[PDB]
Amino acid sequence: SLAPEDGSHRPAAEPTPPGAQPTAPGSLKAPDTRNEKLNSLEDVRKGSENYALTTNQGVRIADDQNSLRAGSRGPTLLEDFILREKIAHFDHERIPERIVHARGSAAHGYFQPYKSLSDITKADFLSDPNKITPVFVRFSTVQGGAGSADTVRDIRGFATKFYTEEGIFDLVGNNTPIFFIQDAHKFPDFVHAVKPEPHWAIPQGQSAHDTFWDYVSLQPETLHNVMWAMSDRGIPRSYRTMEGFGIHTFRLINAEGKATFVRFHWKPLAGKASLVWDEAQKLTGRDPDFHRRELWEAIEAGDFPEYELGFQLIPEEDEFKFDFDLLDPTKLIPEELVPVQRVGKMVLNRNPDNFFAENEQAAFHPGHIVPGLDFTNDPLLQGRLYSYTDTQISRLGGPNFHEIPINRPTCPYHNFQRDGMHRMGIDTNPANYEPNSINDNWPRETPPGPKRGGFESYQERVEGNKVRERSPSFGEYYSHPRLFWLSQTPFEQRHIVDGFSFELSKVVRPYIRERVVDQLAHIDLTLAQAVAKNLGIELTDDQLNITPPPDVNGLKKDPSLSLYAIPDGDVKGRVVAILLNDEVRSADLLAILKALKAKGVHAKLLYSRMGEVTADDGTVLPIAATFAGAPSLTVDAVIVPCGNIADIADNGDANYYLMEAYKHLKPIALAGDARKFKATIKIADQGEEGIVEADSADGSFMDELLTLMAAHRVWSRIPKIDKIPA
Amino acid sequence: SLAPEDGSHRPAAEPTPPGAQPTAPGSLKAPDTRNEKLNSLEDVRKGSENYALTTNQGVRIADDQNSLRAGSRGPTLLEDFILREKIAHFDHERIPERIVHARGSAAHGYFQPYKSLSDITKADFLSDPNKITPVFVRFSTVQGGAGSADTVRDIRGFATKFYTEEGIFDLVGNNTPIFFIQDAHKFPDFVHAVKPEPHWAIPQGQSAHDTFWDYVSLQPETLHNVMWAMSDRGIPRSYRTMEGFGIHTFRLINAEGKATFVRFHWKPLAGKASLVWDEAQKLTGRDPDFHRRELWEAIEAGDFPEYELGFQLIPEEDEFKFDFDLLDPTKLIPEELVPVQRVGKMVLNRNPDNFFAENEQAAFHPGHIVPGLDFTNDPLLQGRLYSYTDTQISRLGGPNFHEIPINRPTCPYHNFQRDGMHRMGIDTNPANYEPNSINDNWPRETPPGPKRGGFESYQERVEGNKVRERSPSFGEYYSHPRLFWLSQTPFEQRHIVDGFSFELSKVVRPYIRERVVDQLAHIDLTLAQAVAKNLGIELTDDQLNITPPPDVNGLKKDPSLSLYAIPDGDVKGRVVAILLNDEVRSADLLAILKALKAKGVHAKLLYSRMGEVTADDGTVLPIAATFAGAPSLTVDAVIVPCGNIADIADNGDANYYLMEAYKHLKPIALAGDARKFKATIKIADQGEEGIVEADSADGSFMDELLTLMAAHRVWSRIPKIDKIPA
Amino acid sequence: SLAPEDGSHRPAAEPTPPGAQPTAPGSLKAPDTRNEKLNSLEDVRKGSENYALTTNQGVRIADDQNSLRAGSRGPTLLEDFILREKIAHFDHERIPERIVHARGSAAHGYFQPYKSLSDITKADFLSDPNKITPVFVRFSTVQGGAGSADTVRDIRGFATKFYTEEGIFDLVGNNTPIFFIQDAHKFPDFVHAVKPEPHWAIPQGQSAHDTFWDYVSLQPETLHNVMWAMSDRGIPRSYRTMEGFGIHTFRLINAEGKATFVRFHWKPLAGKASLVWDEAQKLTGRDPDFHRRELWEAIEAGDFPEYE
Amino acid sequence: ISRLGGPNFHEIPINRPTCPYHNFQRDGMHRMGIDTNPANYEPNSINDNWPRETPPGPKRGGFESYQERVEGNKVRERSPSFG
Ligand code: HEM
Ligand code: HEM
Ligand code: HEM
Repeated sequence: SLAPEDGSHRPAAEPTPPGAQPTAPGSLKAPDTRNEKLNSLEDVRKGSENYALTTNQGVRIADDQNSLRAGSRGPTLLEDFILREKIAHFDHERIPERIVHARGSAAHGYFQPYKSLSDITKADFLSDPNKITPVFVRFSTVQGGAGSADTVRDIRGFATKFYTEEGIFDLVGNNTPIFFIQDAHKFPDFVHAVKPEPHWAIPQGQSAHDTFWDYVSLQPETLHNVMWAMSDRGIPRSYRTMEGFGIHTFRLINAEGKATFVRFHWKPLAGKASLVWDEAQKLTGRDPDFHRRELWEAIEAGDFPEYELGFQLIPEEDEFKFDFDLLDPTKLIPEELVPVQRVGKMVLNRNPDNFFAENEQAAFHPGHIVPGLDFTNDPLLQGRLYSYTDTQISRLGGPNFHEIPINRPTCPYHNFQRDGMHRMGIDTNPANYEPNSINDNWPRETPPGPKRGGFESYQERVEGNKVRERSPSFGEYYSHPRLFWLSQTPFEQRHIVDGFSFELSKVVRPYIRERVVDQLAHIDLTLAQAVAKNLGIELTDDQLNITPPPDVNGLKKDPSLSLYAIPDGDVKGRVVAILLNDEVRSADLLAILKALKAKGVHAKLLYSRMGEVTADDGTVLPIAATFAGAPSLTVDAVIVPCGNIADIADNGDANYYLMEAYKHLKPIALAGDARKFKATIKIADQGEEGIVEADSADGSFMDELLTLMAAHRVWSRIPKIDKIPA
Repeated sequence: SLAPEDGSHRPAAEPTPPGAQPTAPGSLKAPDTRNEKLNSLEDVRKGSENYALTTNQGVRIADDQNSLRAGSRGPTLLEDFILREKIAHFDHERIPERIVHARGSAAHGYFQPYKSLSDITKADFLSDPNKITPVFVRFSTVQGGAGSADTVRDIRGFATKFYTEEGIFDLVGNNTPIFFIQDAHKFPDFVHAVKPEPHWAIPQGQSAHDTFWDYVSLQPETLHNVMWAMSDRGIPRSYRTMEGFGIHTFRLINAEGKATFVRFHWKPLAGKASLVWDEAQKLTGRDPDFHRRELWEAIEAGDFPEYELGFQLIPEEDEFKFDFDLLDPTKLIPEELVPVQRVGKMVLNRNPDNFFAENEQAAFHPGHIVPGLDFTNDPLLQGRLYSYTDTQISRLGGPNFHEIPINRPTCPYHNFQRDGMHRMGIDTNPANYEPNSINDNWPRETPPGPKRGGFESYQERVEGNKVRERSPSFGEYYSHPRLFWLSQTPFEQRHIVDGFSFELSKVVRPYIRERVVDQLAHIDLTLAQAVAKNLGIELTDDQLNITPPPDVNGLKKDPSLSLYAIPDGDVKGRVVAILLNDEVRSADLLAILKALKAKGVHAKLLYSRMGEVTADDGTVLPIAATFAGAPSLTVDAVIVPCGNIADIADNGDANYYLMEAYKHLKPIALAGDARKFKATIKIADQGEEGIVEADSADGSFMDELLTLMAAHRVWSRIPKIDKIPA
Repeated sequence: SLAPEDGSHRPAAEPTPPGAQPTAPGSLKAPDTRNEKLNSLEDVRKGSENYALTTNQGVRIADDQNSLRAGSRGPTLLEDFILREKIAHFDHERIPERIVHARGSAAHGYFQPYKSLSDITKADFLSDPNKITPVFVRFSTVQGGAGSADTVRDIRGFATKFYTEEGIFDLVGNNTPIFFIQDAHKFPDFVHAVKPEPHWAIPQGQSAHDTFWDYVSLQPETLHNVMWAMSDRGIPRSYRTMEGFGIHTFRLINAEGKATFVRFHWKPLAGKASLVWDEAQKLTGRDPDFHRRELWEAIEAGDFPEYE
Repeated sequence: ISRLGGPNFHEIPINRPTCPYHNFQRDGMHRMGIDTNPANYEPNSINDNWPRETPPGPKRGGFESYQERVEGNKVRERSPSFG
């Protein structure tokens, strides 16, 4: 026995707040959390306690510390079959990462609709409010490798596998409502442009390099999703606090055969929230696993990620009623024109057991639809349908990837396909072809119908010649970027200007910067001028005279495009740092922890060393991390309770911790003699909105802090932060 | 419904003789047959009846006859995900075949020992006569591809996977007691020499070409196994009528630590039986699947392949008591010197359900041993230990090939190995390393002991310098080929000579045939001269004067080396052709069938067309095949009953049937006017040994025939067959 | 005419200091720097300028901007073999990364001995001071993926392929003179313990987690290389300013058959230098490619990495 | 791609074109060709957009599909003319 006698090696199998217990595989942390898919994986879960160590052939091993050798200082012998199996398996551990979205984090959960949608769709998972569909969801960045950092500036993926009773449906979306390009033929060009450059394989996780901006300057259709990327949408706080979108128009098909166009939305019930760029960039260094960690720890705490599925629905007869093409995936459908109808709720409530087996090997593909859905001719969706099956057979080693446990349907699947590498299913059917008489033609085709029917495509009319040509209706590139720009708050605009300015400053060939600023002048002259000033570029008179693009169907703005213009804050699952001293005022700590607990906000107790400190009343406080070990970047607000403030008053790291949190617009709360830290961040005696201060930490102090936290950041401080050296 | 109304599409789920029903997947044919391994596969067996046809994602298919197109004469659309999945799976069905032994045929069964062998081995599967161990056995040729023919001249593999309670043990043997080469380093050279030549990839399934005999002529260590391959051992009648051998000396280790050297044997309880060359060669054309078919039909009829495991046991202190090295795999241990001790019985009693999932994907490797067994320094075994794991991860797609269902142990297996392509097991252990405290060090090592202990290698002494050198004790190449030659009957020796003469005739470079005749002259002069005569080569005076090699430990023959010197016939499961006419005498047929039934001998009723014929007394006789359709090659004897003989007397195919059977030494029985056929095979009026004849088919006509079948072939006919034009 | 008319898109083919010009493929930046290995690769180098765009089967492409569809707003057709080949190649670009040392940066160069070592070794590449051996060198971290950060705290790999006249010799070393473990049987245990933990796959590029220190606390043989990793050896300023070591004792064999034990070293002629931890950890965020970049730009500037 | 080990099967010597072939496709298992293009995407400025598209024409032109007229609904249906 190498475990400690006290049992402290094993985390409690109950919900616990971040940092309170070591994290664990999902089935051991939350063994009572079940759904049909989770249960179905029991055939392949493998335990360990009380079992002997063996080879993969079942032979017990006596000595797992040594190779077999001729004498104990002799050569290793070829007959050591136990060493060679162990080292061969290790030698073959890695598989290819995904070509894009290689970096991602996943969890299990469940979905149910609010009401039956049978009037618009015959899909079975949308038919009954009390029929629950398991899901597995992977969130991702796009450009970086599987070992890249989480809080980069990038688009994020949001892929949901729904294990329905009529097949797997994969809704493979991103966190912005449009993509960069119009036709899948260009996907390798765009991805190669954004990815590390091919001579030296730099930069990882960043679009701030010449080839990406070269492509953008030469392909104005990219500008819309570039605007989203350069805004704070490119730097979410958490995968719990971003939107999701399917991007393409799809179809819903009901039992009477009617097609309705649909775009898919996920609304985060925790609200929309993003980092600021200096925080995000520094956090890729202090904790490159911040989003993976925060997601796993939110589910271990019971702060399950919840999202509302929503549909924008457009009747068939209204296909051409907008000033943009519904099938153009560089155009969004403004919610002021077509509202999102609430459809159902998805809750992620258990982490996987083994990241490689369940997350790395999962395969999501947007051609996996079910009866009641269909595609459209969007030319980027069309080409996606070829790529996901093709790449998943390369990455997962052959055509039986649907038999890898995470990807298996929970509903029946039977057909005449056979063989392939690592075939697990042993078919007993005498026939491997149809039509057959020798098995009375089973398994059999099923006619389409209202429920449980075979799939039939909606009989869309196709009229045209065989052409490689872009629809002229797709040839407008600046109106949607402008609508997005005008819908942002002033601080969000400033952050967009700063994102383009920072990125193009890293473009070494100056003419590319100039060409991008010329594109920006076709969107908005105020944006283009503000970027140009930061680049040392002066717009020409012709640039100053470019006519702005038209409004989008009369809209001058749509506030649903902003992260912050409409309040939607939720503090449950956020975290505060509490900076301890060696004689903390216990009464402050009581009041602080009670008010945080009432709102579901977690706390991390920090100090200048690890171990414990004792409060004024004898209470022994364990320290979660040092001020340098868990920087302000990792929390949403900072509280300094009273005590022996002289202990930490001259500590550089405690002072910096407040300066960094202040620069990054976080609420700060100072009780009693902790108000002496007002001098590090230059707060006048009268106080400042976003700094909470009082003689002690009481009801009123904590309510004011929590109100600031519900607004996420203190935007009004922005003019005060350029002078702080942090 | 496409099945016929009378149900005649479905084979009866009970034992039936070959030809009486269509063959079927083993769990449908014999649902009541079970063992622990067959039970454990049930979780991956897939049915078919009454299920809908789906994609692999579980979506029901409505039209499995057509691609999606724009108009019914239009182009196929990329959005047809059901076509693309079905075609992608088909496109990736094949996996690499095995480098050697690619052609092979397998079945499930069980093994039990006759008594506990605990005094000599602590192997669990040999510890208790009530302990039943499931097996899976694959028999194979060596040189040809998976789609080559079965009845070629080649060595045969005989590989047994024992699913024990202490691990998988794979006994990976062949049907001769030695191999061609001494050191594994030469295996690619020898296999490249026997395989199809590299410019043009000819010939398939044949050693009769220049490179093979070039190698043989230059590597006299090969001559021992070459003698076996050129004997009728190279052309077995069935996998059920051949011996098996582990070849190498291995060790048994008992609970007290004592090592005993062992060589493994399988004794066919159906007896030893081979074809003759002209019959085998022609049968590769008439039925290239003959041995696969015979094995599967024997198991469907209940003629289960049975084999007795036996051990030759040599004490450690007798290592050097022989004229040859125990560790040299080109030497056999004569049974006259060290008897085979009977160990237990293996019965093969169920066919697979799916050939590719269970046969093609099975992986046997001789390094898979269990506590109670160990290796020796045989330098061909030593290098095998590297090859099998290496090649199986290449062929089966990654390091998780033990999770393919046929390969999985039935006993527990738990370790710290993770990931790899196709990973099925989902580990819940918090640790993936040891030593660990975080899971209290589980799964844990187990010390060696008398049962259920960890594996520990026997502490053999090693002393010598690091050298690439053959042991001088291995440098004797001719004594064991001579012992084999002298142990054969005179007709077995004729067929050896004819095997070398035919194969060397197909070597285009004459000097290679001369060099191989020179090697034969070092084994035995009568052999050498008889082959030389057939090649037009004259021995030199010096060749006529080479001194024969020494006897082996005083032996000038060992009759256990001969197929036929000691009768071990068994007629059960053999087959007779019955040549019908349009008015058969029914009393003849009743007697024939009743006597054959009583000895478990099958029959096939042949005619000049399919359908039925009617007997003298009105009995309707169903025809199994035409004369041309089921040639004499495929049966053990031929019976022609009386009746309207004029119906078939001038039928070329019926006369030819008897001439082929006659040439190949098969018993032939002629009743009543069927005696007219004596003229086509030139039999005298007074008869000859091997031709049974009488006014009717009984009293003793069937006993006489069945006695001839017990002796397999009519060797005394040999001098008569050269005159027959067949 | 997408290039600027002033030609400022193309870097000068002469040594230039970091940042002065866009970086480029070696054969375009320094066409006149040659060695026998670099010359032998000319058979497979592919240019681009002035050539038509083609499929991999050599068919010229007319419109690389659009898929073939029935009507310009219609469905994409299966017959579009140009789109299918281009997206099939893209779909299969990635190969598995190295199980360890997945993150690395490499360059070409050459080796010459100072004098003949025929007295102690018959290795042909050490037999003559005028015999130049081309090399290719890869420097690496150990634990993180290929897309992890360069200035982590970790051991570094220093692998040199010598293309000799009597065969390839690979000297596969690290930047500290010992390893963490004694017997290869334990290498999957130790690597599993330092790698991201298996439930959640955290942390990347760091040994600062429970399983690593669990293994170290139970296997005191690891403490010597742990000391080196916790020192500033674990955070080099550049691959140019660290030492290299083969770690193991090997043998040299001379023509007379005498064996001498040897351990191999590389001394950085630019000196030894390391970062400090707060700087290295921050730099993993501000520039995760800092060591790859610095090596590439040192070579483009003429500040060639040299090692003895 | 399954049978020959990856997407560079056209680099296996028997399958190589004898005419020029140049494009922006990169990587894949057993990649033989070492591309020197600064660009691996188009449109690009950094290599003056090379290698470049070629319009269709009477000789040495790029490939353009014959502009067949397609009219019909999306159906899984066999032409009656094939019955
Ligand atoms: C609306 C535009 C797109 C969206 C929203 C989208 C979204 C995503 C997401 C979220 C993933 C990762 C799924 C996971 O977590 O495993 C992914 C993977 C992938 N995507 Fe897309 N993508 C789009 C366009 C495309 C295009 C145009 C292509 C190629 C024609 C493409 C090819 C791929 C490939 C090859 C993968 C890797 C899939 C795997 O290995 O399993 N994507 N995409
Ligand atoms: C006593 C000498 C040998 C015996 C009795 C023997 C027997 C066998 C048999 C029976 C199989 C087929 C197993 C099955 O049915 O799947 C086989 C496969 C094979 N043998 Fe051996 N063999 C011998 C020597 C060697 C040597 C010396 C090497 C290489 C060092 C070797 C390499 C292989 C390879 C690579 C396979 C294919 C295995 C697979 O793909 O799963 N064999 N051998
Ligand atoms: C002195 C101890 C060791 C040193 C100095 C060392 C050094 C290295 C270096 C420098 C690399 C990267 C080569 C490159 O740049 O591609 C490498 C890769 C590797 N090492 Fe070692 N290593 C050590 C021990 C081990 C052990 C004990 C094993 C396994 C028994 C091992 C297995 C590997 C593997 C599997 C790779 C990836 C190779 C590839 O994919 O090409 N290493 N090691």
